Amino acid sequence: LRGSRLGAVSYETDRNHDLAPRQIARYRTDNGEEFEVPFADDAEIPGTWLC
Amino acid sequence: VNFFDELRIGLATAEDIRQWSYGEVKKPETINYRTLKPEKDGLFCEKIFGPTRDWECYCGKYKRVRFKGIICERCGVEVTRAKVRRERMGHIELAAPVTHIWYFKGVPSRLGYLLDLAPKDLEKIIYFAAYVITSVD
Amino acid sequence: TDEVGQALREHYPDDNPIITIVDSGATGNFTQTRTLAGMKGLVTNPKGEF
Amino acid sequence: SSNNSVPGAPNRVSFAKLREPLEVPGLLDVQTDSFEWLIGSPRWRESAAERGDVNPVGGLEEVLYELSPIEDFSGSMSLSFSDPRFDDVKAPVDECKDKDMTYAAPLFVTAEFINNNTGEIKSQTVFMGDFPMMTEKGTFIINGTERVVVSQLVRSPGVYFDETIDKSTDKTLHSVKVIPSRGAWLEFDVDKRDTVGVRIDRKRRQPVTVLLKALGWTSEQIVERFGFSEIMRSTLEKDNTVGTDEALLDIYRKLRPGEPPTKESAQTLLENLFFKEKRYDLARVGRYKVNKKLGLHVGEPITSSTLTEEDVVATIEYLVRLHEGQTTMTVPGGVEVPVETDDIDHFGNRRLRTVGELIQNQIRVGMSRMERVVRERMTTQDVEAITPQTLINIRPVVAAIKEFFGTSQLSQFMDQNNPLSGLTHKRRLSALGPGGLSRERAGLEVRDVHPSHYGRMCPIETPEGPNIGLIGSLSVYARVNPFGFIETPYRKVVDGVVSDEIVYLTADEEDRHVVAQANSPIDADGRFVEPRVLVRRKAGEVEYVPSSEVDYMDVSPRQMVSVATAMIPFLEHDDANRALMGANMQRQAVPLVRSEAPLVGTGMELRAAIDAGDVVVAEESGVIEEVSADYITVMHDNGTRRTYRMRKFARSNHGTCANQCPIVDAGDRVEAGQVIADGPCTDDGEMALGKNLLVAIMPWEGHNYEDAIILSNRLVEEDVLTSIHIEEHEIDARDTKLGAEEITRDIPNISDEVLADLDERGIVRIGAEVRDGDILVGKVTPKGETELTPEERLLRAIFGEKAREVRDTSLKVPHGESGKVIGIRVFSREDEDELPAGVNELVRVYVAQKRKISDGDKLAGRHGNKGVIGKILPVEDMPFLADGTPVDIILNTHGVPRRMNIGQILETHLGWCAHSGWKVDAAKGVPDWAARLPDELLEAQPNAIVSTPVFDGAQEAELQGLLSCTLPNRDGDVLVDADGKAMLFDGRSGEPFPYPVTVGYMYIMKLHHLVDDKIHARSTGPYSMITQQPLGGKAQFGGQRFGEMECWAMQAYGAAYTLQELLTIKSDDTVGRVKVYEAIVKGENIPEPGIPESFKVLLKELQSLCLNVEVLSS
Amino acid sequence: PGSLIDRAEFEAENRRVVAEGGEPAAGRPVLMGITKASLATDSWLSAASFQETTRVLTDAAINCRSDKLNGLKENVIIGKLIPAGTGINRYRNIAVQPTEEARAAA
Amino acid sequence: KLRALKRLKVVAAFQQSGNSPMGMVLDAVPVIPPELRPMVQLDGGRFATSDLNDLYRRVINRNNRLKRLIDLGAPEIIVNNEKRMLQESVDALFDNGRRGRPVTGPGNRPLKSLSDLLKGKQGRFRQNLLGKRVDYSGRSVIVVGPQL
Amino acid sequence: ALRQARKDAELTASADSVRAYLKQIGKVALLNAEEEVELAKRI
Ligand SMILES: [Zn+2]
Repeated sequence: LRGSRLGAVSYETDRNHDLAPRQIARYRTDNGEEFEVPFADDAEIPGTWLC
Repeated sequence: VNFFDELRIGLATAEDIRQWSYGEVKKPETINYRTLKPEKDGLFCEKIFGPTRDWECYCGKYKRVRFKGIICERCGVEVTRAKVRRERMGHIELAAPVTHIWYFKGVPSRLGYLLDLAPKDLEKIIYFAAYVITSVD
Repeated sequence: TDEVGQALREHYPDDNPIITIVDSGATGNFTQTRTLAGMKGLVTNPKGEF
Repeated sequence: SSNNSVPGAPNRVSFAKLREPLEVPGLLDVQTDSFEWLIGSPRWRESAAERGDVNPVGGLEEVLYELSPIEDFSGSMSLSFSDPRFDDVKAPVDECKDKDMTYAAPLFVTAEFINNNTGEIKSQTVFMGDFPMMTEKGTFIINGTERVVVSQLVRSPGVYFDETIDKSTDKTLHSVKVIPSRGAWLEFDVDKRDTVGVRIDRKRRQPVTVLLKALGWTSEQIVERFGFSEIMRSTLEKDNTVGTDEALLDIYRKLRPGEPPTKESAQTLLENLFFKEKRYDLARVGRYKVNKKLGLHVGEPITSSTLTEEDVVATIEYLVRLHEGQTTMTVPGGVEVPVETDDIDHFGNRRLRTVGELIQNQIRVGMSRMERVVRERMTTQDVEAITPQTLINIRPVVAAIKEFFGTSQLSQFMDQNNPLSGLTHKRRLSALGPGGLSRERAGLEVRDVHPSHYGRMCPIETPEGPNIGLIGSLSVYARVNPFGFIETPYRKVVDGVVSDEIVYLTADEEDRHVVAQANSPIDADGRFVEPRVLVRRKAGEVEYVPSSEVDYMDVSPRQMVSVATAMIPFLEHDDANRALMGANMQRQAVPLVRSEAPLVGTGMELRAAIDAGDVVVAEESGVIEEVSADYITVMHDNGTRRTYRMRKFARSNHGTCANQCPIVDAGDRVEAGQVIADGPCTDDGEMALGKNLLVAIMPWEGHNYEDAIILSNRLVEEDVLTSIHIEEHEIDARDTKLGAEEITRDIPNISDEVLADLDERGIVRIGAEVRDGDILVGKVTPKGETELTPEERLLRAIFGEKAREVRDTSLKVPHGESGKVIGIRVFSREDEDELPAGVNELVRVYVAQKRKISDGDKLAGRHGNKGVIGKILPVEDMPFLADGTPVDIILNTHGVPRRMNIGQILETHLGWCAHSGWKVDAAKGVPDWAARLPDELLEAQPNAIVSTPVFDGAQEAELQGLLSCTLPNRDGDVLVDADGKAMLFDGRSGEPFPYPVTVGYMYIMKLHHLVDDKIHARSTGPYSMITQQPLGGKAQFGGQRFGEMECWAMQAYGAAYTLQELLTIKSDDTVGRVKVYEAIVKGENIPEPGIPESFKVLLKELQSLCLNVEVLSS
Repeated sequence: PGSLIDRAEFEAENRRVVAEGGEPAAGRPVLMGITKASLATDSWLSAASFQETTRVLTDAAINCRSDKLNGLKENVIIGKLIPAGTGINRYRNIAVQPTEEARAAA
Repeated sequence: KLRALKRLKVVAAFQQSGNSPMGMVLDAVPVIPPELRPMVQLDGGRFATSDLNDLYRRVINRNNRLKRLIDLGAPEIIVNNEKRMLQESVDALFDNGRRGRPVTGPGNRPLKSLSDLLKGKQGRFRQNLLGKRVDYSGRSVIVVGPQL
Repeated sequence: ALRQARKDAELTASADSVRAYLKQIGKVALLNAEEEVELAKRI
């Protein structure tokens, strides 16, 4: 009786000494809620976002 | 990190519940029947709950640890480890208010004592069998 | 039952291995020896009576 | 003497002083007769014609007749059934067992659709489905496996008047529970006051008068029926309601809460619940019980399975007279009955749903579902276009049958460790299951032995675990009443001459009459000798009646006892606890490679083997044409010849061997009913579960300390105790999303060293010995595309090896296992074999090992002694006799007196007497002890088999006399003196032991609790699914539960860090376990524990229940 | 009135309340069973893990009762070191250095 | 008196601390993380739900249906029945076997709600938290070692 | 009397809630074709 979560665990080692630079965007709903999303730097920013 | 010293149980509020969650599940689907991948805005959605695999987004845009802590602009799942699927919670925004069962049915009823109402009658209220007056002028 | 057990107790020698085991304190009370030789005694009802 | 039946018997001399009027019945009749009653087999037809000819009717006929006819609500059409009929089985037994197909036969039913308004009959022969068929041995075969339907003890429907006391009032409160089958109860109780409660369907009581007026009794008729009854007239005054419909409306309100009452609805609903049979049916047994208890009908046949007003009013008046303290009672139109309370556990009230009754009930519920479907579609479908082919849906019936035989607590897996366990799994009564009480609902009072068990259910043999009393077995001579009760034979004695007219009584007639004892002095004429006689009365009392009122007599001793317990010699000397243990562990012996018959035994060693089924029996007399190790061709007296096929090295249901080798020669003449080939645990016809070993009873060097047993290496050298265990491994090549897997030799990275044993297309070669972790079935699956770690890419390119996109999941033989490979059974889709959906190729490999005896395996005799083997000594350091013969095992003495099982001593002494052989020198008459010995027992040969029946065996004086003269072995040397002891020589030191030691020949088995099945270890292995705890159960690697009590024990020591370890970094610290393994491998210090993955799951669940369980840091 | 409170807390409250205007609360010793004594404890984790988990959990949630994590059970549930035996600060914080004479010897 | 004592035990509980009693009624229902209610692919291409997915599916179905009913314009009877079923679904989610009948599944087996995972002898609170299967362990049958 | 028992049964708990829904729908009767025409014209 084996089982799996339909996922894969990568045996990679953390590399916090350098990551790709990440920009941060601020999205806002209609009712005055603020949300911060650390989007990718070399990526497009979708003005309409599901927060 | 340890340094555990106290645990404070307490009645959670709606503002706490929708502050715990990372998304709003709004579709009664779990997995696509043919490709065996979780559905969007479902009970297993990667955007809401985290990636199934390790450091991979849903459309596979970002597949390395160099891309971490960020959210793929298209598919919307934030690229991290896969243990977050054991910790990140969701929430359902109910369209009508509901009452908790522990504070109504468990004897002695707590709604009954708080409001000075009989449970034999409180059941008639909350299961839509009898009216109540919330204000008389 | 009492008097059968007493007669059995006064009949045995000291080097008898059953009574040697019992009197040594190693294991077993004398009632098991009384049930082995002599009289089983009074046996209980399923309800608890005799 | 001897057996004098079952030709081909071993000449086994018997110590039986008394006679055996009735031979033991067909042991497996409780299964076969019940099933052929269900079918309606002609043998059952003629037996029923012999014993009640008036209604010869099978169970399928009963369910069909109670079903027929089926009408719509309009009443303009009907559907009926008749004549159940079977074809032959579609496949034989062995092919069914090999190819995993259930052993069944089609059921053909004649259905008739009748229309009322225009008038037609639509008669067909509708295929009702495959019906599983019981084999010759009393077992069903489902999906290749063998299953046994265990007979169930239930509480019979009827009327049961019971009393309680009220400590607040000190009054006798009487009540009745008229419990039907699948109906609604009604209880008439007398409460604290002098009123009578008539609670109907569990809801808030009733005075009688409401129900009496509901049926249509006015107050004058209630006075006329109940005049003397003070409580009834008091309740008539207390009625506070006049008018029959005035009572009916109150009943409707109490029984239909939330329903607008109408006069017609209340008039019809009371009749619906109790008189309209579609929602109320107390069965044939219930009807018989009620009309016998109340004496309503005497010679009338059983019909109208519902209640009647006469029965209800008779019940009420019986209750009121039983509270009045009456002794007997006459109902008008019926013979009077005694007024008494009823025992909940007396066998007159505790019936036995056998296999036929259970399968009939399952068929009844399937037919009910099918009937709902058919009467739904009678209306919606157009008239003058339909036929029973279009109306009948057989899917729910076959679904119900399949759901009964598979996944039900009573369709149990057939337990074959030895043939005796196969015999005793059948003939077993179980009080738990669907329709019966569960173990948590089980009280203490149901688990006792009521005095009505004598001759109907053995009080010894019950499982020792949490099932004691809930599971027992039928007696040897027991037979089943057609109404589900347990009859018992008795010898009728008239005016003091013991006749031979054997009559069968259930428990009720055992109450009415009076019963004597078989071990009584019959004076060769049926006449008793002493007037003052041992006798049983109704309530279990034992007295001394004169030898004139005895009307019934026991058929024989050992009638109270079961089959397995009847095979214990000197049982009457054993205590009931150790006798229970001996009976429960006599069924756990394993089939050895030699299977030598016991020296001392009973008369049930022969008849528990020819009936168990695992001994091939010559069907009809003739001469042997030819023999082999595979088949026996017999030549019948009239032309025909028959080939009996053997079953060589077939795996049992618990991994043991099931060899069958012949015991006949090429010129021998056989008779019908003769043993022609021994079985797994059979020797020349009779059972042999163990070996005869030379036994001493001394405590030797502390190795036989506290039930431990030492053995000689002699049992290892000559394979005395050595079993052949056959294990079955299976693997299927199914389908998958990425493609299809293949059973091939193209496996990913493994050296070609381990591919030597595999044949050209996967699976191993037959006979290649395997060790733990070897490859059995080369099977590889696709994996897809996963990006590799960079260092894996570099290391692959360094040696040039490719990605090898497929992933190996081969059938590796699990850890802690070795042995040869007997047979390989491979299915395929290419041969068009029956495989489940999405499966391409199945293959099973049978790996067998010759498990010898070792230190740790469990050994046991026949009297509840048991022990793990402490030490296998060499042959030289073992206490040997004066002739140099070493003893084989050495038990302990301190376990004998305190367990009250000295039968093992007696079986020891007689064993030696049976080995050396005796000769009573009757030169001047016969000695005093041997006066009542049977003939040809005054002398015996060495190794001569003997037998002591259970409750009439060797007397102690006769044992002394036999032990006195025990003629010498080869020289003039009487090794064992009159006391039964011998002068042993210490094989280790050399000096003789200062005191003589008991020696003898004891028969000892090898239990199925071997070490190799129990030894278990895990450093790291698989992990659980939702929680991240280690798995368990030894099927995987698995770990031991460090439970709550061990947590308390470690807290009490003050052991803090060890507890922290055992609860954090060995079970749940998901990031910490890899750290502890790394720190151990690299030689560093064990990392500090973190928070477990159990507390975090608890935290997330608590947050899921809208409880803000936040941690404040400090 | 009718509520059951620890004797030490009762005495401490009386010492606090004799000042700022003196009035004594009247108390009577009670002998209670082991079930009710165990369930009426100060920590909600242990009582909830013992028996009647639903009611203990819900009334603890109402009371907002903060556990202090100082028994031998709530310290086992969360996996940190228990406050008994080798877990208490008297033995858990021992500084071990080689002795001066043998440190000089080395 | 006694009724006043019992009530005050709840009323004063809400007065002493900072809990508003508004949390007794519920507006947003949290959802447990997926890995605590996993959907696994067993060997054989099968699937095993964790029995909470069905209760959550019922709750989401009834909430979405209520949303559509209210947005469309629906009568008082249908909307009130839908609200009552939303209440019953949430009740079944938090604690099965309390109100009405236990919400059953296939084979007429009662479902396991969130309470039935905290409660019980086999629930987390009692064991699987106090007693656990452990690594670096084994077991075996035992014999006497009189020379040790 | 009988109508009093009818009114008493009219106010029950009915914990099933399908029976509660059925007793709720029992309030409103059926309609025939002409009133269907009238309702259709009105809507
Ligand atoms: Zn993406």
